Amino acid sequence: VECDFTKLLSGTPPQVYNFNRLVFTNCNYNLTKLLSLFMVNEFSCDGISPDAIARGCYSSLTVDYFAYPLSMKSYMQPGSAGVISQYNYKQSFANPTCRIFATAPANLTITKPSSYSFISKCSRLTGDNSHIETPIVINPGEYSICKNFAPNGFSQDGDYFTRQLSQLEGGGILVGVGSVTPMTDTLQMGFIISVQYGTDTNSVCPM
Amino acid sequence: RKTYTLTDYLKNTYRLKLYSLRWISDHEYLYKQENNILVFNAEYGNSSVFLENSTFDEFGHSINDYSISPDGQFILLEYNYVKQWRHSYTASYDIYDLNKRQLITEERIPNNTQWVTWSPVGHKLAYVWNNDIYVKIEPNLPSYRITWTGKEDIIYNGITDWVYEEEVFSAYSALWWSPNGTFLAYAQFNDTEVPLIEYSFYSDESLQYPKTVRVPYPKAGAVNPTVKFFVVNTDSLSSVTNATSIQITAPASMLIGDHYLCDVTWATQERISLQWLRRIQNYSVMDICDYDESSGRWNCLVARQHIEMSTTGWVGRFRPSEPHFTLDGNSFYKIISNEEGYRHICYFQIDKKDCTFITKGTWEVIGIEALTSDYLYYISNEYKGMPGGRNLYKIQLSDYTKVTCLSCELNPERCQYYSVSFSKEAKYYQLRCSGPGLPLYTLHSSVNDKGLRVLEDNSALDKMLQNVQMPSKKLDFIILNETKFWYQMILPPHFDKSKKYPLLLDVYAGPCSQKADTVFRLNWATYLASTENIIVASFDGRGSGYQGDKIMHAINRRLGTFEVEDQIEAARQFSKMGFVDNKRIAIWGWSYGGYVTSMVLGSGSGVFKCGIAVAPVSRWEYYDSVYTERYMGLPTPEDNLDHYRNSTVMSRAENFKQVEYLLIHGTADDNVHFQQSAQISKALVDVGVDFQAMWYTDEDHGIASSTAHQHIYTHMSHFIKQCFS
Amino acid sequence: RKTYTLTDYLKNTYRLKLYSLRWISDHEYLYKQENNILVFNAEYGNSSVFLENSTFDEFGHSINDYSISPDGQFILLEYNYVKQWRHSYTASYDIYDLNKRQLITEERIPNNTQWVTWSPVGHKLAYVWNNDIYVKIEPNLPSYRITWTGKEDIIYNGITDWVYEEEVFSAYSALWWSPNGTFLAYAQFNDTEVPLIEYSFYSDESLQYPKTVRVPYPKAGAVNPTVKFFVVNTDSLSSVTNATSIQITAPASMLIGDHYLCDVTWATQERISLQWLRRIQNYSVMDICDYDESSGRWNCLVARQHIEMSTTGWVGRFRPSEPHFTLDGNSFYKIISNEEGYRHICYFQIDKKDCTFITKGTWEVIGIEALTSDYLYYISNEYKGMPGGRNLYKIQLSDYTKVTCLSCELNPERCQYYSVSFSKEAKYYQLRCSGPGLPLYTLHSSVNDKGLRVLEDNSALDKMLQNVQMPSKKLDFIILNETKFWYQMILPPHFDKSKKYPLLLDVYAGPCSQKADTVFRLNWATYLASTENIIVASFDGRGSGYQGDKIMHAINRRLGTFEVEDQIEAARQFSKMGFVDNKRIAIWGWSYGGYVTSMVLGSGSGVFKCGIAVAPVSRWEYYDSVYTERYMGLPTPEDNLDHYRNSTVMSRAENFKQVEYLLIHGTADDNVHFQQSAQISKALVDVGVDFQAMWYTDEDHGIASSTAHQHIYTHMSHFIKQCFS
Ligand SMILES: *[C@@H]1O[C@H](CO)[C@@H](O[C@@H]2O[C@H](CO)[C@@H](O)[C@H](O)[C@H]2NC(C)=O)[C@H](O)[C@H]1NC(C)=O
Ligand SMILES: *[C@@H]1O[C@H](CO)[C@@H](O[C@@H]2O[C@H](CO)[C@@H](O)[C@H](O)[C@H]2NC(C)=O)[C@H](O)[C@H]1NC(C)=O
Ligand SMILES: *[C@@H]1O[C@H](CO)[C@@H](O[C@@H]2O[C@H](CO)[C@@H](O)[C@H](O)[C@H]2NC(C)=O)[C@H](O)[C@H]1NC(C)=O
Ligand SMILES: *[C@@H]1O[C@H](CO)[C@@H](O)[C@H](O)[C@H]1NC(C)=O
Ligand SMILES: *[C@@H]1O[C@H](CO)[C@@H](O)[C@H](O)[C@H]1NC(C)=O
Ligand SMILES: *[C@@H]1O[C@H](CO)[C@@H](O)[C@H](O)[C@H]1NC(C)=O
Ligand SMILES: *[C@@H]1O[C@H](CO)[C@@H](O)[C@H](O)[C@H]1NC(C)=O
Ligand SMILES: *[C@@H]1O[C@H](CO)[C@@H](O)[C@H](O)[C@H]1NC(C)=O
Ligand SMILES: *[C@@H]1O[C@H](CO)[C@@H](O)[C@H](O)[C@H]1NC(C)=O
Ligand SMILES: *[C@@H]1O[C@H](CO)[C@@H](O)[C@H](O)[C@H]1NC(C)=O
Repeated sequence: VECDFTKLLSGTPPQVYNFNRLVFTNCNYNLTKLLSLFMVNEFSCDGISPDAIARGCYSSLTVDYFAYPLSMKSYMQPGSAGVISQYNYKQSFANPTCRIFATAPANLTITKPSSYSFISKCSRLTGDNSHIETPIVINPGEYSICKNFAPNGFSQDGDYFTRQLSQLEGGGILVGVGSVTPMTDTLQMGFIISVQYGTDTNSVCPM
Repeated sequence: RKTYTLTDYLKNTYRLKLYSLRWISDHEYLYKQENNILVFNAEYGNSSVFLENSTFDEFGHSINDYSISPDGQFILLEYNYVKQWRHSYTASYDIYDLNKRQLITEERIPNNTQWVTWSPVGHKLAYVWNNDIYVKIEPNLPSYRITWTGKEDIIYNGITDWVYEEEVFSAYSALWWSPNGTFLAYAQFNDTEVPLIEYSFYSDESLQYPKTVRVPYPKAGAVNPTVKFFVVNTDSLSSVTNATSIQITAPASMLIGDHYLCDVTWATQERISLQWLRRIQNYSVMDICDYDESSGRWNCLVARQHIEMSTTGWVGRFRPSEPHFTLDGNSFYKIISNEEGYRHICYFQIDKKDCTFITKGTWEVIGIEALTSDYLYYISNEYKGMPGGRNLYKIQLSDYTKVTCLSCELNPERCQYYSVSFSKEAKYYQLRCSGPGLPLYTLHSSVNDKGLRVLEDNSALDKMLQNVQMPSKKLDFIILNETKFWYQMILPPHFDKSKKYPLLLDVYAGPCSQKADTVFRLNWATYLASTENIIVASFDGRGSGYQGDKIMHAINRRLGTFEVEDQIEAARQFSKMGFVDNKRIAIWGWSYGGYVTSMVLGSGSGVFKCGIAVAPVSRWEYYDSVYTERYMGLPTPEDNLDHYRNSTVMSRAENFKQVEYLLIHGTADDNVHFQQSAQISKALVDVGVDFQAMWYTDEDHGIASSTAHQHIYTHMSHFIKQCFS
Repeated sequence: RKTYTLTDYLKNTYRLKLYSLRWISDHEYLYKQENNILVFNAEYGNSSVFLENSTFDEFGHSINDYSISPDGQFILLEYNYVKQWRHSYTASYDIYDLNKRQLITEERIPNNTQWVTWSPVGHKLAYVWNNDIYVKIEPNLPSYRITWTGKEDIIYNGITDWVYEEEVFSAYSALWWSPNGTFLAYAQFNDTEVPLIEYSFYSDESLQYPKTVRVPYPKAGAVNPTVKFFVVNTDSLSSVTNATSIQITAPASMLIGDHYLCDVTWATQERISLQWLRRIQNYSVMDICDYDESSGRWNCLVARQHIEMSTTGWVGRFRPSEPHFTLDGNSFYKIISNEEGYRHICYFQIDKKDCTFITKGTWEVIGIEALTSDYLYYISNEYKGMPGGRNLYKIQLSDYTKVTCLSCELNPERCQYYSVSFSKEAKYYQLRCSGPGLPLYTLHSSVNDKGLRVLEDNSALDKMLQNVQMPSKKLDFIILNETKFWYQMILPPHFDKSKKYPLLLDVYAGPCSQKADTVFRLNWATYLASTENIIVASFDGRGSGYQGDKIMHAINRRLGTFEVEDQIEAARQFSKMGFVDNKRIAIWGWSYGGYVTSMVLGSGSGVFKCGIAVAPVSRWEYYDSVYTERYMGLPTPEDNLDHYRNSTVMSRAENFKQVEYLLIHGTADDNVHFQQSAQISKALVDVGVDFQAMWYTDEDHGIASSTAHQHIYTHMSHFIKQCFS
């Protein structure tokens, strides 16, 4: 049994908000293969950070890969309150995880998306005249409520979407705005890997 | 003695001189004598020469206009001027160095360009050619391209389409420069789905097949153009890379439906203040956005949004007013309506929702002309409680209870209507007057409000007019059940209260319109009163705009109801006066005096003998969305379809049998289409009402061609003379 | 007594009864009484009900018209009639079986059908739907498609386009049936390169955006359509195989340039007579054109072509005439111009170039009505030397010297203007009368020339009109340097030559126009003469037809010179009579009459005081190619351009300062576009002339909708009474 790593570079990567959360159970993994396949631009794993996570055993392994421009690495660094960490994605420092960046040349089998996208404004309009605008921050590890307007990706920068949330969601209109960075010449990938210790279910182990 | 004849009017025999100047610096301005651009020194007035009369720059191309560079090293010369709409045109521009004396012949501005402007300081040009924006950092240097997505009649980059130009902006330019000129901010309008209006242009005796003119025109309730706002950094333009623009999105309270962009204003050199309007023009959000050096974007914060609601009607006199920021950029002064319903200046902080009104009373401020560090200058109709008079005041920013009138006691008998032009840094200002007497221009020093000199006294015209019989003018009020409503009468020469006089009643009756003010004029009414001995009265009923938000907002969602009955009651009140002949009473107006005239004649009152409707509005669903939806809402069965269908001229056609009607319209009209008059005429033919009609070929809304402007008034002055026997 | 009033004219208080019958055999015709279709035996007069008023059995659609199958076993029922042009329209049809009792619901004719016709013998139907021809052998059975190339405004299969329908064919049907109904001959048109005219048709009141009407309209000198001729054998049709249409190509004399098809006619059951004409309408060639049994093609010999030319003018009155073939088909009769210029009847043979004149004199033959094996029946203006009258004659084909007039002396002091309808085989004929008296219909026998009975003598109108004060009518001539030209005057009741009367000069002055005829009319001139005591005169000068080709062709290539001058001289000689008031003289027209009115009023003559020009012509380069290029040639510098520019109304706009001019035009006009008045108005404005205008929105050339028809004439009546005070 092996922890299939083909899926990370399979097909077109998604945007930052619509990440594909990933899980491994009772398998065998080799992070060095991913490191060799992808030329790493920056490496800032925090917490346990044993210069890598390829020797410890875990109950499960989580990957939160997305396609991100290297220009914006700072917003997703810890202790930021930018648009990315508010409406797009915030790293879950409550549990063992860390941060990985890389880029992809033409030698790889990966297909570039149309363009890089991220959410700029995700608000809740309430009150008569729809006047109070109350931003919806996102808890770490959770999809934004504004993801579903354009899951695959945003067409152009400056898209004004809208939806009326049900009484369960809290009520009021939900306005989502997306931003589109023009596509870079070379493709880039950003990974956030989460590792979880099993007290009595420590199955996933390195080869 | 003579009188004021139709020849004296159509030929401009008596011509009012102007004094138009351009403040290039804090103490110097550029007047223009015979053909010479002369630079004047404000404090002394000694007038050295800037450019001699020898204008053979292109040697044959007549220079339509010029635009000196802010630094003064270049002059922009325009020619080949072709007009499109009221504010639109295309021309050709050539630059001419003043440091050298050589016309620039390299990297020229293309022949058919729509709008060209200089930077506020320095020498940069931004021009719109074929719906695209170009920048020239140096006049003799190849241009840079910013927008590649411009198409004719679909997408406008840096210029406005018909509807925004006509109503939302009242200008053809949608590109704005930073106080440096570092950034250039422009708007993109998208007319993909707005329906087109098609009319015929015959265009010559030689053109065998008449042309069809197709304009993107949203009629009331139709699809409406979208807006995108971008800001581009001019200081980082290069040939190797196509330019990048940063888009600024509207606040999410505007993104839930359809919205406009009604104002753009720069606060600091890194802070732009955008101001949006919801399609139902009850709501408006003003957004202060700060350029972020690290991000490179423009962050529009939520805590700085200033929302203005109008519960009893639309917001703004015609659109929400612009801020007047301070030097620091952390506060601004804006004219908003107070609790009593009178529009006054209230002092805002950037990051605080509340503001503090600094002026109050039973009057309205019209504009904030200039904001000095220690003073604020504004135009108000406070003086003597006359809504039809404007004056200039200053208010101390340290103490708001110290207000001085800088233009109240200069010449009370001759000037009561003022407009000011302020120098840079507000150290000098020119007082342009058009009050009861002849216009009078003076220059003043702002240091201690000294009166320097009289630039233009209009003394030649005074001597010319001392030998003609000129009409008087009366400006008084009548009371309607509690309130004060102001009217005016152009009284004939040697007016006698015992004699009976015919009455013609000039109408606009537009929402937020002043028709009884103190401005001096020489127009068709002067002919009527002088030669024909006809009283030409104008009335301010409900819906007028400088008397409060209780008078102006009374016609909210009720166009054609109070505007029309107030004029009939005004005519009845005038008839109660001894001098008006009740049998000969007529009404007329230009398109909204036209709408109101048609509605008044088709009402069965019996007051008016006859009426002239010029380019009238017929049905409010034939008109553009920005104007009509402001005052009436959407033509849907939920919102206001009932009064959209109950306020038509056509459904009043059976009462036109007691009236004499003259219906005039230009067949190439783009604003109030020929469809209006065609559908009026069809509705009066279908019921058997006799009337007179006249079409003007190839003419737009404001019939202005010298031959046609001479023809229409000669036709109308014959119809009136036939009415009044 | 009372007088004819605008109420009596515009409401048709006094009506003329008409006996519209429809022959179906040698001795039976169908007349529609109250709602029943009757059958009358012509020898005795007894009647029987062919179809009782069961037309309400459908009850879902009102029956606009009906068409009985020639044998008499079916009938078509029109409904949903919609008018396109003067002759074009669309309607939906139903077939009612007159044999069982039952209305056919199997394979019904489509809703938006354009043309439908019955085969001359049998019950076969050919109809046009979406510019395509379908043939129904049996009404029960489905239809076989003939043409697959039909397209909207591009290819017209079996119907005419605008220009051919309006000028050339004067009909919407471009398909012809063989005498037995064996062959179906049709014409295909191609408007690919013909330029389009565009005008605004607004709507009823409830349309937000006006729509644009685009019609393929060739103007003088522009690209014309292209025509093709085909003949089909309908007996050999089958559902499995598409039909085969055999083209008949135009003769080599026509293929060199641009040509017209101007006539089709079936000589024998297998011999067609196509008549072609050139764009330079001086030269026409007829193609007596046969069918081969073995080949199946229509080879069409050169020895049987007949060339007609015109050195002085154009071929035909409005078109080349039509051959009246002999039964065997080896001979035919036709009206062509002699060496003296007058039009008379030629006996031709298909194989000989010469024709023999069987009629000759200083008169013309208006038409050949019936041709039998022993006699030829024709309508002529020979009697009394008056071109106004039209009586009926016959000639013995064996002895051409024997001429008998069948209608000269029937009722000489009451009938002088006759029309005749002939039964099949010319056994009985109905002589329609409209001359100097109330119309009179009578049925006659061809065997002995005896009056069987009086069908409709209009006896109730002769009793109603003895209570009204009715105008007279004068018809005489005036000599212009050698020649007598005929005029008419509708004199006021109780006319007295001692007193002076106004004069309105009704004008058409078109080429080949009879205006001083003998017909009895009840129209606006009857109003004017009866109520307003105005004289309404008409005159026939140079260019008027039916008096020879010297008068008719006098205006060749010089349209707008002799027509105008003859009208002015006629007005002068009227004014120099003892009963015309010199000051009050006017002139008006609806067409080429409007052109002549404008060019007479703006000529500086000084005779006239006033004038109305309804739907006038201004330039000949704005009008269609067929009409203008027949009388004026092409507008090219080498042929005729000096006179396409030198005879226009707008070139005389400075002479309108001496007259009062009313200009009326309907804004949706296909024939004489609104452009031609919209540029007269512009030229009048540009020079400073005050004129009165009026537009009738959505109205067409013949403003005839009831409300618009009353408005136009009440407006014109007011204008005339104002001119004459
Ligand atoms: C201007 O607006 C039109 C319509 O609002 C935009 O055209 C649309 O483009 C999207 C993009 O795929 C299509 O799915 C739609 O079908 C288009 N609508 C049409 C053609 O009516 C157009 O992109 C806009 N132009 C800009 C933003 O520059
Ligand atoms: C900047 O972007 C524009 C995008 O429109 C480029 O212009 C287009 O270039 C492509 C070639 O890749 C052409 O096929 C298009 O026709 C161009 N558009 C127009 C409107 O002409 C432009 O080349 C880019 N600039 C640079 C320096 O790369
Ligand atoms: C107005 O112009 C001055 C220079 O003429 C600008 O000064 C520089 O602005 C940039 C930002 O674009 C800063 O990064 C530099 O530090 C400034 N100082 C320099 C280059 O010496 C000034 O910022 C401009 N105002 C703006 C852009 O609002
Ligand atoms: C006016 O005079 C002052 C000195 O009195 C001089 O400095 C200034 O340049 C003069 N202005 C002009 C426009 O020449
Ligand atoms: C420009 O030069 C002088 C200025 O004093 C004078 O002749 C006139 O104003 C101008 N000359 C011409 C030819 O316009
Ligand atoms: C404008 O047109 C003229 C004449 O066609 C030409 O000489 C000139 O170079 C053009 N200028 C530009 C900037 O295209
Ligand atoms: C403005 O109009 C809308 C719709 O007519 C209404 O709901 C609202 O209460 C009005 N006032 C404000 C302040 O929005
Ligand atoms: C014509 O239209 C009517 C509806 O008005 C429909 O009932 C009928 O079937 C149609 N006839 C044909 C032949 O399509
Ligand atoms: C009609 O005309 C066009 C262009 O003149 C030509 O291409 C075509 O062959 C013609 N005939 C048709 C469409 O049957
Ligand atoms: C053109 O002018 C007059 C009238 O306009 C006409 O009589 C004359 O014969 C014409 N002459 C030429 C050279 O076309």
